[PDB]
Amino acid sequence: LGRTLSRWVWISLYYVAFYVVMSGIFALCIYVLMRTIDPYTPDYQDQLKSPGVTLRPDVYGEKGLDISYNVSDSTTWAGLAHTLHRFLAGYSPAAQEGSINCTSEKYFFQESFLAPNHTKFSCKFTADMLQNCSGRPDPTFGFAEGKPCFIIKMNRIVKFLPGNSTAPRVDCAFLDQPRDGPPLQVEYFPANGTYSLHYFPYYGKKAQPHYSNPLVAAKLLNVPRNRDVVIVCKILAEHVSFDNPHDPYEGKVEFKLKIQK
Amino acid sequence: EINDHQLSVAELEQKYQTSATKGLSASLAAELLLRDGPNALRPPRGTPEYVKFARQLAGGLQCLMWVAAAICLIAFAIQASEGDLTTDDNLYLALALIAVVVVTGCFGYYQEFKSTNIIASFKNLVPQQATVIRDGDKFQINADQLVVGDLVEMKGGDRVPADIRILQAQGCKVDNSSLTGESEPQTRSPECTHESPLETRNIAFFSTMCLEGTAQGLVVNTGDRTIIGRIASLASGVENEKTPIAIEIEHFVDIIAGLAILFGATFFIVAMCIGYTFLRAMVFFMAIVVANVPEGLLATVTVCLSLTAKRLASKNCVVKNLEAVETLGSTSVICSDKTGTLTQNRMTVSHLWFDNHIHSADTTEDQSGQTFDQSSETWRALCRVLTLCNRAAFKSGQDAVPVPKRIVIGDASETALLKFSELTLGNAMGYRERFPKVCEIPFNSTNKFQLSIHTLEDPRDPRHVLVMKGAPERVLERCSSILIKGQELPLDEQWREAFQTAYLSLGGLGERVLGFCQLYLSEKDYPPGYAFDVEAMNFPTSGLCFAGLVSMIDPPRATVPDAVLKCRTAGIRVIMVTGDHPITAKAIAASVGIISEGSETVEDIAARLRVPVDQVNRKDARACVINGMQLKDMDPSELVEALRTHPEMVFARTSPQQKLVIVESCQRLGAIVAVTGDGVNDSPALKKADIGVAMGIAGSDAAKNAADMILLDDNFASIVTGVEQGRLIFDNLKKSIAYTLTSNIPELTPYLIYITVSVPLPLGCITILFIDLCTDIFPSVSLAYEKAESDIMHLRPRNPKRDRLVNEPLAAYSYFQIGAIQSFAGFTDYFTAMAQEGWFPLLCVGLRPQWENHHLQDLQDSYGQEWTFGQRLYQQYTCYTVFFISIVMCQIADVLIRKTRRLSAFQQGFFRNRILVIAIVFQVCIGCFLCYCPGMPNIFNFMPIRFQWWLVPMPFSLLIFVYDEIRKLGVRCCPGSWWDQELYY
Ligand SMILES: Cc1nc2c3c(ccn2c1C)[C@@H](O)[C@H](O)[C@H](c1ccccc1)N3
Ligand SMILES: *[C@@H]1O[C@H](CO)[C@@H](O)[C@H](O)[C@H]1NC(C)=O
Ligand SMILES: *[C@@H]1O[C@H](CO)[C@@H](O)[C@H](O)[C@H]1NC(C)=O
Ligand SMILES: *[C@@H]1O[C@H](CO)[C@@H](O)[C@H](O)[C@H]1NC(C)=O
Ligand SMILES: [Mg+2]
Ligand SMILES: [Rb+]
Ligand SMILES: [Rb+]
Ligand SMILES: [Rb+]
Ligand SMILES: [Rb+]
Repeated sequence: LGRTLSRWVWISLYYVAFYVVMSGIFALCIYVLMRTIDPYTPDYQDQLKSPGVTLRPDVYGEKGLDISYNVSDSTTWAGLAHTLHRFLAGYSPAAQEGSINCTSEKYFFQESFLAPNHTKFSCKFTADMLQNCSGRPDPTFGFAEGKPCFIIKMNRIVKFLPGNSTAPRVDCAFLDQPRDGPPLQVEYFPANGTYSLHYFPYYGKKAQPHYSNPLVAAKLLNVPRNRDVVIVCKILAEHVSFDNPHDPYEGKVEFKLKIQK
Repeated sequence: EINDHQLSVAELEQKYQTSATKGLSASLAAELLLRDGPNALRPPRGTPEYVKFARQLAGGLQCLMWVAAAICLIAFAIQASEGDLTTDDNLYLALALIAVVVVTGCFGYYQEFKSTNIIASFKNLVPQQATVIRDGDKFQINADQLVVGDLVEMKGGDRVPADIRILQAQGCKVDNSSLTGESEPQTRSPECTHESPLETRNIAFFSTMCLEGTAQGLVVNTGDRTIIGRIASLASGVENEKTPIAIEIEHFVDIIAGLAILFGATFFIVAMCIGYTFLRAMVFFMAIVVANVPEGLLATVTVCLSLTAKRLASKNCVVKNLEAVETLGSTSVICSDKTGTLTQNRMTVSHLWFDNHIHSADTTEDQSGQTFDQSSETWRALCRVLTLCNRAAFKSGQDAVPVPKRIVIGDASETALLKFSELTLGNAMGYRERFPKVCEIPFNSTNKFQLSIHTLEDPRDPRHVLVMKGAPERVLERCSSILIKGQELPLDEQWREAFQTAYLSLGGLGERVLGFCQLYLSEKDYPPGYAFDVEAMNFPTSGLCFAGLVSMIDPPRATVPDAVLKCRTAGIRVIMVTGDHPITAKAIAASVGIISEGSETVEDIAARLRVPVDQVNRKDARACVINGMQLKDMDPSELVEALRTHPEMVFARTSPQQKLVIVESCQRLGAIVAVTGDGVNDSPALKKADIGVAMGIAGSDAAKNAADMILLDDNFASIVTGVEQGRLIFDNLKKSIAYTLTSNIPELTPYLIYITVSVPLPLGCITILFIDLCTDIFPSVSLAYEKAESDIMHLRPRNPKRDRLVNEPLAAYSYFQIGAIQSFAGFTDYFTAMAQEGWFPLLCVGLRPQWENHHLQDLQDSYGQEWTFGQRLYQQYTCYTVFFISIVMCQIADVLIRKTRRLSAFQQGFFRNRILVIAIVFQVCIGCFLCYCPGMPNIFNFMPIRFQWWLVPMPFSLLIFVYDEIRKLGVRCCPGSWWDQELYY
């Protein structure tokens, strides 16, 4: 407004002073905040009540996962298979090297940090456990024979226990297909679909830098050809719930599949 | 109009095909009725109610709320090309904008309907009639049936039916107090006095009242062609100006709009630099310009203006527009009509002369003033001569209406005497019916006296009272003794001369002096049963005994003399605009206070100094009386110089249009003018004024329809309420708007940062809507229930060009200081709530792409935990619900700090404003219900929130209290230039 050039400087200095005063208050507030935060354990973790279930290959055209392909055209499933492979490039024998061979089936509870630089020990998972649904001996993960291999992973919540009685198991089945068409026949690798109970509790990336989630794979044998089907993969465990209507990805993953020959 | 009173009866009765003796024909009079229409003023021909609500939808704030809604809908197209999600937020925001404008308009329409109906609950729907001579027969018809050229008979107490030319008349006197301001009853004769029909005597006017006499005339004009009609229709041509509050709201919507354009342009340029596409950067520009718009400020302003109209209604003052509630506090000049508005327009007895003393009476209606000596022997005789010699009588069943307001059947002179006897004595008619009337001679020019011979109460006195009244010099030529101090002394040259010095003193004040004389008749010369005669006088028409003098005038109204004083002590300049002759104007200007005591005109200095008025320098005079004849000879420059040079002004013999010129000149010079009025002579100049006040009982329908304020009780004291309340709201709206304005930046900066740092969205639209249209209405409306921060009624009138409702200091403070603190509180609570649930501040930077991606159901946090879209959507809703409470808890401080602008809260009192504290409680209660009611997580975007984050912003709230208290003590303790120029709102 040019009321007075000389007075402009004094009120400009007042405004910069006000802002830096409140900025210092704000900076002190964020630093006292961060000093109140434990780095291995979430302070509240309110919304992480029950876990999410995620699927590979992940292809959403619209309105959810829609994986449609033609077995006689390599271009329709090469991307699917490559996403699987580049996903499992960190589930590689010599890339999971930072963890330890885990033979304790019931649990892996660790109260003290016993790894370099005050880190903890982590459990191991290589691609071998997915015996058929691996690059060995099929680099197509079952997609070239109309028996696709879909790999199911559970989301990690710090010090979350899914139930000690048995291990969480993925039952993948047809959704609203009670017709003369037969149930979805699935061969799961690891067998019986069990996520081993020694990959719980997760203690945080700072505590377990090399931790990698367990995986299960479903070889979908019975899937009919040239038919759009829908499949729901539900994880059955005590602390896992699949009835959430505001999170369709809670303890379950649903996908549309069309194998065209 | 000029060539209708100048004609001869021969030419008139050919013009209108009528006769001065036989009247119109039943046939032609029913033809002219269908040609010229009814003899009624034409009501406004247009009143569509849909175009009545449409006008309520239009305003400056409404225009901004309209253009911003259009911007929102255009955004819902730019964001529909590129298909986006949760986009229905724009639809809610725009619909809420339009909804606010609609419902506030509905409120305004309803509260104007209420006012109009109340103003019509006092109006007279009784048909006014006339006596018509048609085909030679006198019958009574409705005035709307009269046609041009009809023979009309007028009687005392009859409203004149049309615009009439007097063909014959016997002592006819009419009250042209609507057309002119002539308080003094005006005589109508069948002969041409002037040619301007306003000052000639052969013409009677449409809505004038025949005070006394009898007349017969020819209707020369009916309808909107009467003087009434053309003045009221000229009042249609003049166009009302914008109310001052409207201009200030428009300047406010200039400020917020310019700020919005600057903000949006800055961040549009910045967004293009960051790397956003032109289309999406422009959507964000639109978002900024909408964020500056206040959703609910129109609602709170309307509610405040309604709450200060309810008060004024309870003080018997009704406003038509809600905008009038402020307009009297910005007023600098008040223009007032002398008759009716300032006076009572009722001849009452003012003074008396008996026992060689000029007694003065109570001229008021409340009878507040002091009456006179009512114990002398002379007074009882005077109160008998004035009581008995009065052929007038009150109408029936008025024994509950106050004596002044009662309707009397009698002359202008006799009505005041009857009301005087009623107030001073009581039961005047019953007292008069204790002394029969043997003989009377009321109205003859040869005798010039009302004679009445009565018989005394007691039969102990067969003596006969002879009471007669008339012009004092017609009385004294017939009296021989004077009643003084319990004696009948003779009329020396001294007593005659003192009577003359009283007649010429009580008649120099502009009063109707009347003299009363009496005599007691013998029981022997005139035994009970004497047969009196008039042709051959057999009673004494001479040798009477003088009783006293009684003088009547048009008195000032009760509360006026103090009302103009309390107005003037507020810096308001009171000017008078009357059509009455100058002497009456000066008298009722000195009495009421427009002309200060000890102030003299240039014509008075020329009598003090006995100098020609030319040599008397004008600047040495602080008062002036300017006639219409010399206001028509005066150019604009002369008016401006004469107006400022003489501070106290009285305008005399003005016309409808000359008043309009005065108001126009004062407004052009930079004043907010207010016109107080009654009668059709003020309907022109009541429209152009910024506020037009009309007397609700004594005012004509034209001045009550072309007004903005109606005083139902005719209490001129309501004006001195309308200022102070009107002032308060200004100062109490400057506060309210300020508070609401602060909410823009603590709402904008989230979004401004949600794009600038790409943090997850802190605050959503469904929540800023709840902030603006639910939580911040009760506080701001409460801010108007506050009390004065000074002697508001002694402060000089606010300067239009310097002192404004919203100025740059106010908006700059409310945004950049206070709302910045609020934004910091929100950011602290945002980073805190996120870090407690797994998202550290550094990770929040740049996370919005993956936060809002519908395809990532395994996003990993700072602790390494993996979240789906729904889980972190609920957590985003938590950021919403904590920024919400951050703002509301940081504004519980705002309402308190803005309850005062100079004084501290301790001095005024924290809890002194009750509605403020009720609103604070309601704010927190609505917050708790919204967060912890089952289902609000998905009905709206509010969820149960931990009780640690309620208290993170409280330090900030106390910082607000501390900061405003220090910056308010800075102005009060040190009224220095620095703080007041830079840090005072
Ligand atoms: C002050 C503010 N405005 C918004 C806002 C959104 C979210 C948070 N917002 C905040 C905190 C979105 O729903 C939209 O971009 C919306 C919008 C879009 C275009 C034009 C006008 C408004 N504006
Ligand atoms: C499993 O444990 C064996 C020892 O039994 C050790 O070689 C290694 O940790 C794991 N096996 C392989 C092949 O790496
Ligand atoms: C899995 O692989 C083994 C050997 O590689 C084979 O015998 C078996 O049939 C395979 N299962 C399916 C379902 O193809
Ligand atoms: C699958 O691919 C082959 C060759 O690419 C094509 O001939 C065939 O029609 C495809 N199947 C369908 C159902 O279109
Ligand atoms: Mg009047
Ligand atoms: Rb970017
Ligand atoms: Rb806003
Ligand atoms: Rb008196
Ligand atoms: Rb007006």
